[PDB]
Amino acid sequence: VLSPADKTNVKAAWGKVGAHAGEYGAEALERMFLSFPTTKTYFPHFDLSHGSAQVKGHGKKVADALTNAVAHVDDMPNALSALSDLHAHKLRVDPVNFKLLSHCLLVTLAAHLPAEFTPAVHASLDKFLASVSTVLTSKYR
Amino acid sequence: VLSPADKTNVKAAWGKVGAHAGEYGAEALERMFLSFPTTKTYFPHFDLSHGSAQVKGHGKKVADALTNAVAHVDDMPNALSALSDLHAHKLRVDPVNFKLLSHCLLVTLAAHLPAEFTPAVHASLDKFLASVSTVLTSKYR
Amino acid sequence: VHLTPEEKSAVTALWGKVNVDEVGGEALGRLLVVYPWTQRFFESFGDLSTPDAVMGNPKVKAHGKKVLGAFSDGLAHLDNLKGTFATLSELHCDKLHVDPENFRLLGNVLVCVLAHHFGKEFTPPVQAAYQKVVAGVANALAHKYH
Amino acid sequence: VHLTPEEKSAVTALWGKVNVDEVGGEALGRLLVVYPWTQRFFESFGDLSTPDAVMGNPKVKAHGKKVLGAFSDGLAHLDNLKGTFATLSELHCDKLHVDPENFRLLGNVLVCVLAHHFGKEFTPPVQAAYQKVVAGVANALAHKYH
Ligand code: HEM
Ligand code: HEM
Repeated sequence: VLSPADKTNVKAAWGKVGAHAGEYGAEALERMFLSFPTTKTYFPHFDLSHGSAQVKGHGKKVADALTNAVAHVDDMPNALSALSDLHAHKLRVDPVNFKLLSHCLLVTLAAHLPAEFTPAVHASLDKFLASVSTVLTSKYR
Repeated sequence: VLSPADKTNVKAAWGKVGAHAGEYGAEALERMFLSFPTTKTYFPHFDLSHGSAQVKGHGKKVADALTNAVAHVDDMPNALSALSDLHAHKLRVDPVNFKLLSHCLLVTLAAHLPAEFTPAVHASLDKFLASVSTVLTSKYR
Repeated sequence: VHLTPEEKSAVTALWGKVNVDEVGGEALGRLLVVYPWTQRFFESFGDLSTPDAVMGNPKVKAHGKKVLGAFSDGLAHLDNLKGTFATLSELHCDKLHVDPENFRLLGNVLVCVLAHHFGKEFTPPVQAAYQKVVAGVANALAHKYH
Repeated sequence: VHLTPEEKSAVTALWGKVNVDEVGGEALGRLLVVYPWTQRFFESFGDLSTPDAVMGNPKVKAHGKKVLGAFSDGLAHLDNLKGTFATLSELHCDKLHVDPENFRLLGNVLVCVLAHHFGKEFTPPVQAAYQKVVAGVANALAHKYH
């Protein structure tokens, strides 16, 4: 369960992410597709070439969904409702795939936030992400 | 998410295990140690030879806890709070090990309740074992 | 995969008593029933909403056996699962876009079905061997993903 | 280990820039902070109660170095990891009883520590190769469990 310190850690980290969030989300997707191709199976339609605009844009929707969840840290399950149906009902995305994307968000954030990516925040960001993935996977059957 | 039909199947299935629950928890423990030897890392203080008093005895504790769960399915998290504090704070078992124990349980049930082990029953027990697992893995961090 | 000769042996003996038509349908059918998302890839199969439909769908039962046939082929090339399943991998990845995590599930429902069939004859030791095969297979269908 | 020479080359070039002293400490450190159930294995290490107790714990810092040493020594033998780590897998299994699943956490935590130190230089393709390396180290460390 996210804690107060957690909550606070995450607001300060994502806050620095600020405007570059769409960028960070697409970088995340790139790291994933490259480091774990199995994930590609869920995007047989995207153009996944380095620099793809289909990715950059999808990247942004993820970043935003994340900012939204940031903004409703206390009611995440109901804020993300819509996305949990999508991922778990229309798409049906195995939950391991979320661990993977999660991992790449962290690496991505770690590569862009030296001062910020401290052990305690790293621990907070991982909890948050597990939290989001848990919501987004909640209605699987 | 345990649906009333799941619940109904879990009740209906277990009650057939009945006085064999103990004998079956043991077999599952046996199958797990043998199929997935890395789960053994958690039982170094045990004798894990074919049919050993510890495995037998520990088999009854697992089975018995499951029975507690069926009977209290409608409210599992409160009913297990204890067990849950034991497998997460002090013992701390990697969630993944639960998937292996649950799978072996089904092999056991599947192997002893031939008529009861229907596709739907199969299904429900899987959501059931999964639910127990989640309850048991919730209070780590 | 590294399979003891006693294991290579435990496996075959049992396999030889396997009713291919019966077990192929139950595996494939329980997969769709127990892990519902899988249905997405088979939706050109027809009605698959309710258990009975899935377990009685002749397009399921038939594919079921095709699947077990390919399994049968891997039990004979255990020392070379990769070369056998190479085309099946490409297919599953390039055509059908199946996430390999679903292979484990099939592999495991498969173990569930055998245990259901053979009863006490499916001992813990026998199970460990099949657990190893079923994993080898999955890894093998996942090798040519890119 | 499916590591194209191009992949193999990036790995090495990056690793030459690595301050193994420091990286080992950080990695083992974050592992104990981020997945604090992994602290049970090291109770001889003194205070682990706060992020700083850990990151600064000398026994942590020393052991981290040992760990990275074993790591570098695998990068000098990508082609026989199972052998390189055979004594060490065994030990972690038989004497320490560590769930091999923790080797993957360490690995991913390693990768985040590389990303933290190197920056944009830790590109998706270099990460990608690094993921192949940590997975192999991990598989190789679980290989002798029985
Ligand atoms: C189906 C999920 C599980 C349930 C319901 C369950 C239940 C239990 C119970 C009832 C106990 C005895 C605690 C007491 O005194 O009341 C126990 C202990 C224990 N469990 Fe589990 N368990 C489960 C899964 C696991 C798994 C997956 C592992 C690791 C592979 C595990 C490892 C242990 C260990 C090492 C103990 C200590 C036993 C001893 O030291 O004597 N358990 N569990
Ligand atoms: C490792 C176990 C599996 C094996 C050995 C296997 C093997 C096969 C085989 C032999 C074919 C037919 C190739 C042909 O007809 O020429 C096939 C087709 C197919 N496979 Fe798998 N499969 C496995 C698991 C799965 C999984 C779990 C799914 C998805 C849940 C899946 C999805 C499909 C689909 C959608 C087809 C095409 C069927 C059609 O509409 O004609 N496979 N597979």
